Amino acid sequence: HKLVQLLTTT
Amino acid sequence: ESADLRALAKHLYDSYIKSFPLTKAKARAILTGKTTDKSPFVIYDMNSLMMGEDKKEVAIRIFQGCQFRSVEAVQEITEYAKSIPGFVNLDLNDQVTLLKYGVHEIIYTMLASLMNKDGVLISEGQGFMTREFLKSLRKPFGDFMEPKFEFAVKFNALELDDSDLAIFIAVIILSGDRPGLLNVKPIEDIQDNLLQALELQLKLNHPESSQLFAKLLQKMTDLRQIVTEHVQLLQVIKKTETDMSLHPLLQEIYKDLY
Ligand SMILES: CO[C@@H](Cc1ccc(OCCc2nc(-c3ccccc3)oc2C)c2ccsc12)C(=O)O
Repeated sequence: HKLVQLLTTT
Repeated sequence: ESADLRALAKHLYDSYIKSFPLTKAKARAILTGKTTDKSPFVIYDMNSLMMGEDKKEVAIRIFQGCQFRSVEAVQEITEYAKSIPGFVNLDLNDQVTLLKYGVHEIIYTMLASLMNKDGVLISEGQGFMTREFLKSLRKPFGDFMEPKFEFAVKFNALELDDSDLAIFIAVIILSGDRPGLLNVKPIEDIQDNLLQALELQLKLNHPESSQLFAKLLQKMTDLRQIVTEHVQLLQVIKKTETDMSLHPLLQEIYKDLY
């Protein structure tokens, strides 16, 4: 959830 | 080829410096007073603590301070993981899984960097909270700190520096045995290569340290027990402090963890 957004931010 | 392993080591170390503002080198410098204009405020009692706020009850306030520190750490560790070769090409769900299970192990690993037998640095190194003070905290919070110091003193005796830590951290993140991983093989393949870079790094950086590599691997397993002990203390708190709750990011990392 939050992990996903952190993992895909550039 | 060894040249490649040194380039991997170097890229990991550079990525580490970009992801973690406060390194172990800078922390030991502060702890030993070998830094320029800046000795940290020392928190050792209720009063000391209160003084710090400028520069609920005691135990709860320190607990949540550890939480904000932790949510910050997750973000730094996540950025570092995105710089490990091959990591971003893994199934996004396995990336989440690797992170969910690996993040606190790295937090404790790195937390040792800001600890000596007498206390731990807080808030980017502007403070130093004594070990004796943390031990005076009302149950069950006091036993949250001691086992971390116990691991840290022994971990630090191994004298790993930042360049060592960078590969060590990377090997931990890339564990193919995490629960619920969809594609084990490619994770183990990247880890095998990381392990070869770590072994070479430890041999070149600590040529006289007997069996350092094996000792380090053992610590990786020890970190798991540390987490286990921690989660069970958090279970207590969740159960006996029913009005308390963890920060959102931590709640998401902890749910359905093992
Ligand atoms: C609540 O535990 C956290 C992990 C964690 C994160 C950070 C942790 O401590 C080191 C830093 C530290 N910072 C503080 C602090 C206190 C007041 C205001 C701001 C900060 O206290 C400590 C011991 C520790 C120590 C034991 S556990 C832990 C978690 O479960 O995510």
